[PDB]
This record gives sequence, C-alpha cells and structure tokens, in this order.
Amino acid sequence: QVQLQESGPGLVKPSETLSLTCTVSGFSLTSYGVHWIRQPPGKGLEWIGVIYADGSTNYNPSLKSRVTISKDTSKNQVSLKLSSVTAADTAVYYCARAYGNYWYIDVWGQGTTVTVSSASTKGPSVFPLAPTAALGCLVKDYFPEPVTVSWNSGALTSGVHTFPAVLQSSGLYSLSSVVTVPSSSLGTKTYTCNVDHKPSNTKVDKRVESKY
Amino acid sequence: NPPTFSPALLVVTEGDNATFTCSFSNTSESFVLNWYRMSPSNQTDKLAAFPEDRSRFRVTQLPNGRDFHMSVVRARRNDSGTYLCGAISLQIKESLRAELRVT
Amino acid sequence: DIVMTQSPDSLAVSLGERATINCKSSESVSNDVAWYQQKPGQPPKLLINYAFHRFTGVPDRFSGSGYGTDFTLTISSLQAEDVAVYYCHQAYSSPYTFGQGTKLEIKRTVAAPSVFIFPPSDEQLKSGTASVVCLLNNFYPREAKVQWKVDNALQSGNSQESVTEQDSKDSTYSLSSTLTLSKADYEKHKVYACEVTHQGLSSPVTKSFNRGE
Repeated sequence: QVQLQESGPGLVKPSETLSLTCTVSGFSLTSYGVHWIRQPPGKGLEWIGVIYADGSTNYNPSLKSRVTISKDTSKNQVSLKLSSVTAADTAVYYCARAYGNYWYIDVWGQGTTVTVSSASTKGPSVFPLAPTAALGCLVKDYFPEPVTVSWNSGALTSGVHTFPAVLQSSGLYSLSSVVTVPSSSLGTKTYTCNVDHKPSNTKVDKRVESKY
Repeated sequence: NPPTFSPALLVVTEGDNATFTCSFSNTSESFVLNWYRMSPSNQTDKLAAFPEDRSRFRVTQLPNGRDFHMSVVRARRNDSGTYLCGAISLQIKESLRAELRVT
Repeated sequence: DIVMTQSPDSLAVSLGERATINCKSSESVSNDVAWYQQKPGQPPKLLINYAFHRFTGVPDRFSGSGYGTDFTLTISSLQAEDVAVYYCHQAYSSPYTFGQGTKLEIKRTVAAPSVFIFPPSDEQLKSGTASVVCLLNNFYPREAKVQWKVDNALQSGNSQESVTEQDSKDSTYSLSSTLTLSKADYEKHKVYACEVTHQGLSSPVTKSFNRGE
C-alpha cells in the first residue's frame, strides 16, 4: 500500500509554534517529494511547501520565514513547523506524495485539523438516538473540532448521514450521526457508532438498540 | 493517426545510452509530444517533452521533422520498464508502447 | 504567482448528462496540471495528471484537456457518486498554486423527507439538559422548513438546524433539527411534536411523541 498518516495536537495556543508530522509507509521516502497543503475552514486548497528527495525545500512566499519543513529518513517522517501562529493558521493541513520527474501530487494524507485557540480541550458526550427505520448517536459539547463518527468499524456505510458540526451558544460544538436500517434487522443486527475526538483522545463505541 | 515508438524492444547494457524514435507529424504541425514511463500499475511518469518543457532523458528532433530521438543517457539498471510517447494537438494521441531492458 | 481560475463556480447539471469544468491559468503552466476530487470530510482524490492522462482506478467517464492557459475536465455521463468539489493544480513553477474549486451538484426530481423524531436519553437527562432531535431524510430540494411544538407551544430560538451535503447515493439531502431544553422544562411538559413543511408535502407532516410511552 501507499499511505501518509498525519498526526499533531488538536489545539495550538496563539503566538506559539505548531508542530506537525507525516509518518510515511509504502514508498521510498528518499525517492519521492512530500508537499504540505492547507485547507482553511470552508475554503480551497493552499500549497505550503515541498521537500524533495535530496533534502532541499521550497516554501510559499506568503508563508516563508515561518514555515520549516524537514524529514527524518531513519523514521520515514516529514515535519512541519509553523512559528508565531495566529488565528489565520487554523485549517486542515495535508501532506502529499509527489510522483514523476515532472511531479504531480498523487497520494494525499488523511488531514489534521488545527484550531488556533486559547480555550482548552473538551471531550464530547455521546448520547444514544434510539428509535425503513432510523437510529443514531448524538455527539454534544466538544471542542475543538472535529469529531469523526463511523458505524460498525466502517462496515456499515449504507444509509449513514453524519451532519456538519454546529457551534453552540456556550462556545462548544455538537453533531449528530444517523443511520437508516430495515426493521427486520433491528432485532438481529447490532448497530454501534464510533466517535473519535482526537484533541482529547476520546474514542466512544456506543450500542443503540431500543427502550421500553 | 497516432505516433510511433520504435523499437518495440531495446536491450542495452548498464552504462551506455539508449534511444527510441517517436515518429509523429500531424495535419496541423502545431504539436507538443511528451515522453512518459508507464508504471507497473498504469500510472504514467513523464520524463521529457518537445519543445523542452523548461521547468538524462534527451529529446532531439531530426531534420525530417517527423522523427524524434528520445535518449536515456547513462542508462541505469533501474530504468528497465515501459515507455511511450504521447502527442498533443492544440486532444491527445498515445503511441504504441515499447519495452526497455538494461543488463 | 500563477492564478488558477475555475470559471463555473457552481455547476448543477442533471443526472447522466455531460458536465465540464474549466480552469484557466493566468500564465503558461502548459501541461503540468492535475485535477482533484474532494468530498465533505474526506481528503482529495486525484483524477487527471499531466492534464490528459487519467489516473489508475479512475472511471473512464473522466477526461482532461488543455496545453496553455485553457484546461478542462469532462464527465461523459454524470453519476450520483460524482457530487464533489473539483480542484485544479499547477506544477509548472512556484508557488504551485491551486484553483478555488467548482462545486458539482446533481439536479433531480422532488422528494418528500422521511421524518423521524427522537426523545432525550435517560443518560443526558441525568445532566440537566435534554435534547430532542428531528430527522428529515432523503428529500429534495434542500429548502425545507421545520417547526417545533411542545404542548402545542411554538418553539423559537432554542433549536439548531444542520443539513448534510448532497447524498452520494440518491442525490438527496438530510436535515436534523435539535431542540435543546433543560430537564426541568422537559419534564414539565408532555407532548413533543416536530412539524415539517416541504415542497414534496402537500400538508406539513408531524411526528408526535409523549413522555413515558
């Protein structure tokens, strides 16, 4: 396989330096270039810089003097450092492999949302949404973003609807994930949601069947 | 009419040159041909193009105008693979593929 | 810095019809342009490289064209799974800028929303607040009014609506209204209903549910 697994802190305090990493697997890290890309909330893709196989980097003129892209070949990782962080750096950073002598970005990373804020983290509360028929899970009062919910470890993709998070008056976020399934399976099949909130290391497998 | 890419098989040793001949000349004479290396999983990897797209793989045009010499200078053993020359009319036409071996 | 400008900001052709997207560069990025597809939540996916060749495992309905400052991405027959944003990218010279994306959405017939209502769980009830959720599923278009009534009292200012993107299976949408109330107030009333008004419903549907039963 060919992959790029990003990992970093969920929160970043203003004026501090954001540290990111892109652990690689599948290809020779000393034979392909890794490009970092930014995706601000509700905006497009923005190039942050590259790192070639030799160990030289090219940066965005608008981001230069603040970006630092290095690599640990003995660890198969690409690092991204962003000093003097402001509220504008809040986005989803992406690392991606470059293929070809006349390169092009083929494989992308999973993404890592960075929320530049002062307020601390807040683990979400997973409540059931017990009842074609419908069911779901409620992820409420968490911070910062995001919450990635799945169903039956990903095997249940049909009829899933993960709504976009909504900001609350209290300042936290909340979202609801639902699933439409037939009544004939309500009794025999098991339906569980998997709520993963990386900023607080909170994984929640929740069984939702019924009540009396 | 697509371009050609000869020879079908090119066996060279480790260290010397290796040159293919991409024969293409269309009805408009406004063309830009590329030289891609096809991966084992059908994902082309462009090497060079004529005119030289500025941004060891040489691409020279002959006086007849229809033949182009695509040369691999100092062919490394890892260069053994699939190669083809595409043609773009200002529309794209891919030439027949060819194998390259480096003993 | 070369400017990649996609012309059709928002495209909404019908099902199975041709759908092209233009991306013009402010300078010569002659053939190092790649196209990408991205869905809400998921990372980007590559479709065309070198502006002509399609990636492996990419459906044949996708095509690319362009050599100067005129690039295009064509879809012979649009499928429901094609609803996504399409970004172009130049690899000629730094800063290897991207476009701004073209939202590709499907146009179809009108559908009525399947409504479902959920009471608050005894787990949350044990924490003061109480959330009631209404679910509008697989409807079209997106515009759909939802009303909240507790003991025939029109709720206002306490709910929060959320709408999913265009479904990738039947090209529909989904809405979820969430009425958040305190336990004391939730136990002080009995009938909780959700009224849904929509184009596909001649009369607004309602979902009643009483505490206890």
